[PDB]
Amino acid sequence: MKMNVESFNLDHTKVKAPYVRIADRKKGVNGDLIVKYDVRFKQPNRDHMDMPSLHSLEHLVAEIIRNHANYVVDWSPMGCQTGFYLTVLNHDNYTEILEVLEKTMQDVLKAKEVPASNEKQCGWAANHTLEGAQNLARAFLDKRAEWSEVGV
Amino acid sequence: MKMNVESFNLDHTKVKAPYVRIADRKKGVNGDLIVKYDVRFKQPNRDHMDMPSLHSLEHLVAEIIRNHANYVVDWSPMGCQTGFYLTVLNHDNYTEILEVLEKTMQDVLKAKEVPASNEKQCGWAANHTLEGAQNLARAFLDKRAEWSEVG
Ligand code: MET
Ligand code: MET
Ligand SMILES: [Zn+2]
Ligand SMILES: [Zn+2]
Repeated sequence: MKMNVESFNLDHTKVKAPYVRIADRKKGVNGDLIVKYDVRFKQPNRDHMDMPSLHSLEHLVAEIIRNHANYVVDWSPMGCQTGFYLTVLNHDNYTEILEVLEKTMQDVLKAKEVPASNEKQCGWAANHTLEGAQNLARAFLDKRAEWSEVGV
Repeated sequence: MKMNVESFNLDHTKVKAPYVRIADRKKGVNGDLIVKYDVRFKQPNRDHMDMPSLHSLEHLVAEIIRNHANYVVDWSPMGCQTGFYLTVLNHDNYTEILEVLEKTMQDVLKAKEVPASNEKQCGWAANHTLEGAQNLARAFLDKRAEWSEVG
């Protein structure tokens, strides 16, 4: 059957994390294209990101990717804690997305702090960690070569 | 200082959960609209949702809401665990959003299982709870008359 939600149609047991998958392409009535990418850090049901590191990598990448790209719509963590969804508008070169992510992960490692990590600009300012975030980004980076190998 | 990220520009110490807030807008070069809504379940830095309940609510609303619309681009949980982001395409009607969210939450209470809570369709299948999700859905619903008052 075809599920209502795109990711419910992905066989999680066959993908090989880490990877960047074209999860969805929507073209608006006016022709504008919206593309969604499943950037998986951990292997489904085999591992996951602890919330403090996940939460910080969200602030860091959300803020930084937008320095390297003018077409980012959103960067949101998955509830399953194994990855993030990246949404872009009017951009459709898979390779350029990997380079943008690459440049972005590199700047995460050179970070000296986690952006807007206080009670004025965050709903849980306490739950943060730059080290964990950076640990996640380095690990993701170390397998850059495998990014386009989704596995299924 | 204005951050690249729009929610970083929201003064979290002046909002009052629960609430549904028009958080962002973007328009393609061809005219297509994208509106993102900040739907806050918990008071910032004063409370938060536990992951299993949040995870289950992600699944439930994500499937249930698209049974009621056909313009939903995405239903995503926030890293801070206090709310979700609702993204829509070519739909600019705040009132309808509240009603759809009202209908969605009601169906969530009639749900018998968290959909797709298995290892083939979920990245952490064991981390779920239907009841937990239904408890967040009931609370959110009880305070319905407040949804439009963000400040
Ligand atoms: C709280 S970090 C910002 C997350 C949001 N989904 C965005 O990319 O704008
Ligand atoms: C894991 S439920 C799917 C969530 C995703 N943000 C969507 O709206 O499709
Ligand atoms: Zn935050
Ligand atoms: Zn899941």
